[PDB]
Amino acid sequence: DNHLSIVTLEEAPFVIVEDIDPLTETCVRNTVPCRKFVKINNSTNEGMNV
Amino acid sequence: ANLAAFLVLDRPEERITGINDPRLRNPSDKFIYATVKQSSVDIYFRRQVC
Repeated sequence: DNHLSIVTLEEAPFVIVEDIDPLTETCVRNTVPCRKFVKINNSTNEGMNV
Repeated sequence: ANLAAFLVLDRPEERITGINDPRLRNPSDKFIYATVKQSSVDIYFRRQVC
């Protein structure tokens, strides 16, 4: 049991997760990656793991 | 007394002593400052999470 899933909400000044820079790199240095579901339509529940 | 108080508060602003100045740490509409675009300055500021 190594991959311990962590749930996090972005509502307080303790998580400033933003988008990534499209410069052929993952993101800024010394930062761990995460993921979030994105809703396309109010009816469809399909969400890509960006 | 009011004239003396106005004279002793007549100082417009105090010159910034560096990056540790509290005025810069909390930018507002009364004191606006920014870089150009992507100067070695913007790259350095990107890695500064603080």
